[PDB]
Amino acid sequence: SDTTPCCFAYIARPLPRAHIKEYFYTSGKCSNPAVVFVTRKNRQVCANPEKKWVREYINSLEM
Amino acid sequence: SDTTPCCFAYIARPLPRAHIKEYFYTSGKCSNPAVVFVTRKNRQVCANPEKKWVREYINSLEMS
Amino acid sequence: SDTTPCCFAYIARPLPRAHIKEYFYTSGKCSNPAVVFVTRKNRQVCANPEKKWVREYINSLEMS
Amino acid sequence: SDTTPCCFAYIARPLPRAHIKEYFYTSGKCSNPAVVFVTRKNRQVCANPEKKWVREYINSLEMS
Amino acid sequence: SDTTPCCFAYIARPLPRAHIKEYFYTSGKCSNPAVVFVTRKNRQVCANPEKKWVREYINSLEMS
Amino acid sequence: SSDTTPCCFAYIARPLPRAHIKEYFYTSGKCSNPAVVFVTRKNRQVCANPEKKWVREYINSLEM
Repeated sequence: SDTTPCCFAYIARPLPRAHIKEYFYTSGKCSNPAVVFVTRKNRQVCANPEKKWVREYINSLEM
Repeated sequence: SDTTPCCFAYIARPLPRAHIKEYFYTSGKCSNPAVVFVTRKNRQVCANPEKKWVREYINSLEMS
Repeated sequence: SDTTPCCFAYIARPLPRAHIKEYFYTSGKCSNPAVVFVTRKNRQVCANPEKKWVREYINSLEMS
Repeated sequence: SDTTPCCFAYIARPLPRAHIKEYFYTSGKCSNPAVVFVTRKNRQVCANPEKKWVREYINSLEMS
Repeated sequence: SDTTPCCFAYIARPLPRAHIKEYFYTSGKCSNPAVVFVTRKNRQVCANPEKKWVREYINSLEMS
Repeated sequence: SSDTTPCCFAYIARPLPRAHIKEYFYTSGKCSNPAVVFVTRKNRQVCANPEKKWVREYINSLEM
């Protein structure tokens, strides 16, 4: 019964890697697939899970 | 935040009126139309725009 | 402020007329032409100018 | 729903660092990618992500 | 005042003629030519001096 | 500012009485010339040179 966050557009220019703290996937019932990066000071940017630079960010955050 | 709050399910019963603090309509690009009530403890509850009890909650919110 | 407000979608069902306080057209630099209604507590809603009820609202929230 | 703030140009001369309080990126729907700085007394300035001085300003605040 | 009002974009869809009451030209030192229509409740719209419907409006406004 | 953007083409010659200065803002980025605009207690907009010293400490005092 609660609201769920969705993304409807992606940023083009890659975010500074050193600024990123966390990440998570948007819900599956959302109209569009998306990854949300969270910077050290609570900035949230909708990224595209299909592009390459987005994946290697995710791999870096967990290895 | 780039993210936009959306709804996929409406609240079953009514909500205590003394608890509601603010309201707003859902996004246009959201798949389903929705009313979101905000409360004293900063939570967001989805409600059906068609049902009666949601309407006068917005209405009496709107006048005094 | 340097930023300018734009709309990328529209509300589906009409809004209670008595709640409407003001209206304005969005800037021409925006991709999608839109009307923005403002309720008595500054809740803003994106509407579609080609629709009918949107126009009739604009005609009457303007005259007298 | 709500209007989304966009930028269509950028300030040429850098802002005083001591005056800036917050930053954020504009939404992806916008035609022009932009940084938005916010001062201590709530002014908003559209900055250019590609040009250098804008980047250290973001780097300095985020890493502090 | 010392500032000078300017326009950097035009609206596409023509305004309802009955809503207009006044008009004026932007200054020549501005980058772009522009007329500004003023509605009954002080809404301002930038228009394009080269398009037909703009001149027909100005004509009807002058045959008062 | 949804419809026209205020721009400057000339700067004021002698400094402004500080006790008359209420608020400031920078001009838009598509304006041909960069400028600082002071707003006074009687709601008049005054253009000032962003390079000249007295204009800067006025802003700095305003923002501290």
